[PDB]
Amino acid sequence: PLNSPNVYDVTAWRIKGQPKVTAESDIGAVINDIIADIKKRQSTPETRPGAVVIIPPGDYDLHTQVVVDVDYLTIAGFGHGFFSRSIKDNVDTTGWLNLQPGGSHIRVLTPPTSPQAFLVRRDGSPRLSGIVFKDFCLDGVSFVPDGNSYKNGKTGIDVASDNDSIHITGMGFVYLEHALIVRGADALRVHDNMVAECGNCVELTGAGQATIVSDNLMGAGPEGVTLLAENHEGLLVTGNNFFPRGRSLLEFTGCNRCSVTSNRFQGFYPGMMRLLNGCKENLITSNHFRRGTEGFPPFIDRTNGLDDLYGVIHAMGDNNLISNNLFAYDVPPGKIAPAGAQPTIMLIAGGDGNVIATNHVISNVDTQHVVLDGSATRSKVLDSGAASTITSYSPDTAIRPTP
Amino acid sequence: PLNSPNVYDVTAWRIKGQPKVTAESDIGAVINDIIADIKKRQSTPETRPGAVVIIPPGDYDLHTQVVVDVDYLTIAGFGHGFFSRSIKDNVDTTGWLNLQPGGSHIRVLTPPTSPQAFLVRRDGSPRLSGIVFKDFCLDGVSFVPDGNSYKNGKTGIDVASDNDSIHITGMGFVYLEHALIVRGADALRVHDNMVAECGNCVELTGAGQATIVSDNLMGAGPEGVTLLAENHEGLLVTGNNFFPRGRSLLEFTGCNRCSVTSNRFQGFYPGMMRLLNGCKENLITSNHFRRGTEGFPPFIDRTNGLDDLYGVIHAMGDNNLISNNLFAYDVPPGKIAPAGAQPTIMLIAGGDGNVIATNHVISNVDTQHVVLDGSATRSKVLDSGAASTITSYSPDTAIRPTP
Amino acid sequence: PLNSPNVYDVTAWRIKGQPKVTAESDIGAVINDIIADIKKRQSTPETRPGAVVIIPPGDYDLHTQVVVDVDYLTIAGFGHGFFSRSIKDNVDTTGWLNLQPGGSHIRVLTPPTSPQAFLVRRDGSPRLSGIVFKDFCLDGVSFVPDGNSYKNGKTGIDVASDNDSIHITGMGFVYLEHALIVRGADALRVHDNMVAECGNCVELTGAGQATIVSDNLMGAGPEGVTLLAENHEGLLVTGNNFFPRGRSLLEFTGCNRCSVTSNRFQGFYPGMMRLLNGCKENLITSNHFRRGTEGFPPFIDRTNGLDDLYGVIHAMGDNNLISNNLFAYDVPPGKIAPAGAQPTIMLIAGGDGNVIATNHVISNVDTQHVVLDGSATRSKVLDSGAASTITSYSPDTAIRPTP
Ligand SMILES: OC[C@H]1O[C@@](CO)(OC[C@@]2(O[C@H]3O[C@H](CO)[C@@H](O)[C@H](O)[C@H]3O)O[C@H](CO)[C@@H](O)[C@@H]2O)[C@@H](O)[C@@H]1O
Ligand SMILES: OC[C@H]1O[C@@](CO)(OC[C@@]2(O[C@H]3O[C@H](CO)[C@@H](O)[C@H](O)[C@H]3O)O[C@H](CO)[C@@H](O)[C@@H]2O)[C@@H](O)[C@@H]1O
Ligand SMILES: OC[C@H]1O[C@@](CO)(OC[C@@]2(O[C@H]3O[C@H](CO)[C@@H](O)[C@H](O)[C@H]3O)O[C@H](CO)[C@@H](O)[C@@H]2O)[C@@H](O)[C@@H]1O
Ligand SMILES: OC[C@H]1O[C@@](CO)(OC[C@@]2(O[C@H]3O[C@H](CO)[C@@H](O)[C@H](O)[C@H]3O)O[C@H](CO)[C@@H](O)[C@@H]2O)[C@@H](O)[C@@H]1O
Ligand SMILES: OC[C@H]1O[C@@](CO)(OC[C@@]2(O[C@H]3O[C@H](CO)[C@@H](O)[C@H](O)[C@H]3O)O[C@H](CO)[C@@H](O)[C@@H]2O)[C@@H](O)[C@@H]1O
Ligand SMILES: OC[C@H]1O[C@@](CO)(OC[C@@]2(O[C@H]3O[C@H](CO)[C@@H](O)[C@H](O)[C@H]3O)O[C@H](CO)[C@@H](O)[C@@H]2O)[C@@H](O)[C@@H]1O
Repeated sequence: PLNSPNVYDVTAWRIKGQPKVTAESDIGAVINDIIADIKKRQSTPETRPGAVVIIPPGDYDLHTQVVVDVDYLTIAGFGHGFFSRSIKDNVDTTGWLNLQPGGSHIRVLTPPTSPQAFLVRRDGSPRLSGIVFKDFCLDGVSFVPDGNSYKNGKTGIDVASDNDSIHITGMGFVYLEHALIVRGADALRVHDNMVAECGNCVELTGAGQATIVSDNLMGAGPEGVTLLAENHEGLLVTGNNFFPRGRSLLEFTGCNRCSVTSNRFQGFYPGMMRLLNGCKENLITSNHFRRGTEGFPPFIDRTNGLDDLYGVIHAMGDNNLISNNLFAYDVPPGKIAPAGAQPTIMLIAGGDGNVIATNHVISNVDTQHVVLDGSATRSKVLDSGAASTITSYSPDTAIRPTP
Repeated sequence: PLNSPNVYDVTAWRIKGQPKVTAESDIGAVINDIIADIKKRQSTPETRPGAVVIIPPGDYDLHTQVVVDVDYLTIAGFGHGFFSRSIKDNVDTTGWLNLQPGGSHIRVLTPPTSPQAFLVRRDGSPRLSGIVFKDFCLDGVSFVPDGNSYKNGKTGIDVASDNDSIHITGMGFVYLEHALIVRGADALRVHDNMVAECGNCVELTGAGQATIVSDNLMGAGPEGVTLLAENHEGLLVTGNNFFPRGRSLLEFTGCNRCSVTSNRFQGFYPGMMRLLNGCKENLITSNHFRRGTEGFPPFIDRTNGLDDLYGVIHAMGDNNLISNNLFAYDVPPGKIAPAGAQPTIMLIAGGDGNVIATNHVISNVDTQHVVLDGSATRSKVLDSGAASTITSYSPDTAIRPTP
Repeated sequence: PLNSPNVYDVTAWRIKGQPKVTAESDIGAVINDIIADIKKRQSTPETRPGAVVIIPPGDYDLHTQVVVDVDYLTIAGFGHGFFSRSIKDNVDTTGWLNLQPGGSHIRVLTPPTSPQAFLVRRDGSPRLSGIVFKDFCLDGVSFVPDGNSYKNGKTGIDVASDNDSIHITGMGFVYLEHALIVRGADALRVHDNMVAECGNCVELTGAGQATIVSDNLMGAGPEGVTLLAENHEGLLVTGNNFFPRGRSLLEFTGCNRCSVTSNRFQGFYPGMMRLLNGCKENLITSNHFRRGTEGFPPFIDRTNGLDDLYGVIHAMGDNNLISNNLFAYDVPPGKIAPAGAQPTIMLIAGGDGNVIATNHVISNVDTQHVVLDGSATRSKVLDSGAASTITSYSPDTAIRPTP
């Protein structure tokens, strides 16, 4: 294609010993064979610059899990190819000119025992560095037992060992139980992706440092997470548009000195944002929160099992700044739980020195803008509602009502 | 070029029976012929993954409107090719080594009766999905009758039917009366583009959901819009650098539960930001606003027809949070209208529950930081100026002066 | 490769008369010859659309400085190839599967007479427009005399003449004394790059207009800047993750009406943010600041030579809004200078009308959240700590303590 052996076209690559295998029949086998070719040529610790695998637009079945265990591998298509399988699956498609995702289109047809389309993992040192996934579509094809389960055991990309400077951009993920998982992420960027109609969208697991999640469109399923981070330090979440219907839109557990800023959140259940298990010294600011109710008939009775006293934001930990957010709550009174309760917008479940400053709430019913658990200490609530919209069971919260 | 029939090089493609029609002579006609080839091969609703059209760097005339009516079409160049035709048209260009835009350079030379270079439109179902425009230049060549009119009747890209997951990134738009129009946008991303010296930059018309406009440079013309949204919900506008000389920099009509955060706004006219016709429950926070006067001599006398009492922000609607913004106003008294007027920074023209909080205003003359119309109800003004800079004609406004 | 003479593959280009020079032996010489070919063919101000130079993944030595003096030149690889040379240089690498950066890997071996790998410079007119650097690695190979100096007199990209609409995206910079320099930057976008283990990361010098620095991962050296801007107007710095160990993370000199919003800052020294020499009317908001101490043994005793009274933010200028930020200070008392001092979080070193509002500080020791110099005039401090945490040496500071 170019005059470098480090540039591969999946539609031009022949597997020696399996001449009839195509990118169309099993792109997984083609890419595994390409990776082996790279390893045979790049044979010393000073001769491993990596390579690019090009996926032209087309429909490709992946039956064999790809194991990515080389630094500086780029897998690149020409299009994210997103299509709403959810709407397709639940309406009359008579006369429809298209019935499936496209672009650089990988249909994920992995076996139950190696279900991740791409497994990014290396035993040995150093950390896998500078791997790039961009501009292609990962499509789980169907949910089981029906299209509305958000279950199929499939993952798009699973990074399973400690990693540095991975870049995921311009991707499409659809109808995967898990779109993207990154364990032990350092200096990761999940940037300008379409991640929707997946059980779970982006799971940043184990721990991490110096990560950016920015400019993504994300929508998960009622039993799954949209964005999850575990034990992240210095995670920055900005410019994302999170829409239904994950159990949560942003879920942090043991995350400290992180920032969630300049995002839009739309959710159909309580607990759209969760700072769990002691999240300390985080900035939660300049975000738009919309709590509404399900309007797509196939999901109207679905629930994440939480009631309206849980909070739009549910925070457990110390010294978070929750400031300059707008909350627009509109849930029919017959769909609030428990019956006749005032919904809670921000729940401080516990922790020391949390500050809630300059937040505007609109609700269709009487709501507590802020409830602070009795266990909360040295809390500040500034200009986040009149006295009658703030409930402190904690005896030492300083409250300045909105004048 | 690659071993896929879904990869087209506009410079390699020949129209059978029309050998003199090339990318150079009419790239419009070439791309229409490419799209006819896609439809010929991709002939069922399960065999339409789409294609990529590659535009090498070069100068290409477009005489024939391109009709994009296939999902997952990527039109991709190698460069946005932006050049200030405005400065070129108004100074001595003796010894200049370049006089026009470049990169993947499409010169829009459309007839008055099909004036849009790209018309993205499908009568039928489903919605056009996953179309990508990236890394090329759309150049309308000249404004008439001279370069300073911002008039030529040309559009760069017009999405005229309901769409899902379209991606516009790394583009250059110059000297078009309309750069980009997207009607009925769902999950649209307008990201990291150069949209400047156009009459209008980005018009998101009719309605839309779950859209992101991020990381763009935009400058329009005195009769046109920079960013317009009509009846959008959950529009996120973040990380953009809006400069002159649009009639406005951000104009919403009937937009609800949208967010404008972490942007730079510089304008030379009143009404830089307009929330019009009942915009409700929007977040306007962490933005920098600069109101100056025209410095470029050719435009010194140009105006958008509004006076300095219209507002830097003009808001008509309910329950908006306008907080944590800086306004730098510097207009010579000789250029203020009406003469001797105290300029208004934020005008609440009407509506219920609007909150103005923690805003810093610098002005070269005495200004009212906030003016609230007599019709405004349950308004809050906090820490947005001394008492002498806040004017409420509404009797129920709660005002805390800056200490 | 494509049917355009404006598309160049560095691995396929032969220098006439120098048949032994490959992209591997001296990519600098190959790219200079490509640029000579462009100038041969593109010889009038209406025939200069530019070109793309494609760098396949691989290891390339650059001995010869590239002079970029054409508009709309795109230099594009397929990967940023980042690798921590710093960790490699300071631990036992026995059994390591990789020992250097990769992707589209340019090893910068420039002589001291021409030390910048890419010099972007045109004497003549007009300003260089629309140049794109993307998706390749600039690697200075080693620091002098050892890995921990952050000195080698090498620069990755130096834009030395006035420029418009330059785009730097998806790059990797490692082990350069200066990664990226852009002088007289107009409508520049430094977007989604890895700029790390460089003495200095991004230097925006001389002056500039309408620039965006967004979505970058940056970490510099203790004698150098991470982001520097000189005399910038309307610079937007958003969505960046700045980590150690620059002397500073953000350093402005004479920058006015700029916005630093929605970033993450981690530093190991005082003066993480410096608004020097009359920075006025700047928005510093919705940022997370973490002041810690060095944990990486080779640097434990390295300092930027500043004491803890310098400030996490050091501000010399008028009418800045420093608002809605979180500061997490944790420095062992034995590492605070001078001994027994209260660290300063925000120092107003001088200037008129600065506003400090809605900032949350956590420290391990007694700290002054805000100190205002004797020279500070008409300062305002709101809800940024108790009265005992605010020091005004100035007699005219209006102070509202956190309730
Ligand atoms: O994860 C970020 C980054 O840290 C490195 C070391 O610099 O890895 C540390 C590691 O562990 C941490 O997390 C585990 C589980 O919470 C905890 O037990 C340990 O004390 C922490 O240091 O992070 C991953 C993810 O859990 C682990 O595999 C690893 O031990 C680096 O390798 C990594 O990129
Ligand atoms: O709600 C988001 C969630 O639902 C999915 C379908 O399973 O998408 C629906 C959608 O929005 C609409 O919801 C209904 C269904 O058509 C409609 O009446 C309403 O007007 C829409 O807002 O979500 C996006 C916008 O957020 C639309 O493109 C789409 O119609 C699923 O994709 C998503 O995760
Ligand atoms: O206001 C931006 C608007 O003007 C255009 C030209 O039509 O930009 C011109 C530009 O520079 C010129 O004008 C400035 C003063 O406004 C003057 O200092 C300079 O000498 C002129 O060349 O204006 C900004 C402001 O400095 C510059 O970025 C730009 O070069 C147009 O592109 C834009 O929409
Ligand atoms: O840099 C922004 C933009 O401005 C232009 C003119 O529109 O260049 C002006 C220029 O000078 C300015 O900065 C110098 C030094 O601070 C100052 O003396 C002068 O008064 C300013 O106008 O900016 C560069 C960088 O310093 C100079 O080379 C140039 O004279 C435009 O060319 C440039 O893109
Ligand atoms: O502090 C950032 C600075 O240090 C460099 C190496 O010179 O990177 C280190 C690194 O992180 C850590 O510091 C220690 C040593 O590894 C570790 O204990 C701690 O957990 C990390 O913070 O920086 C990034 C993230 O900040 C990690 O991937 C990396 O290990 C250098 O790259 C950087 O400029
Ligand atoms: O600029 C801060 C930097 O300067 C040092 C001295 O090297 O601190 C001096 C200090 O105080 C003096 O500053 C002002 C006069 O401008 C006045 O408040 C005081 O009386 C002076 O003696 O500067 C700040 C106030 O601006 C004080 O906290 C500090 O003591 C150095 O320690 C510091 O890093």
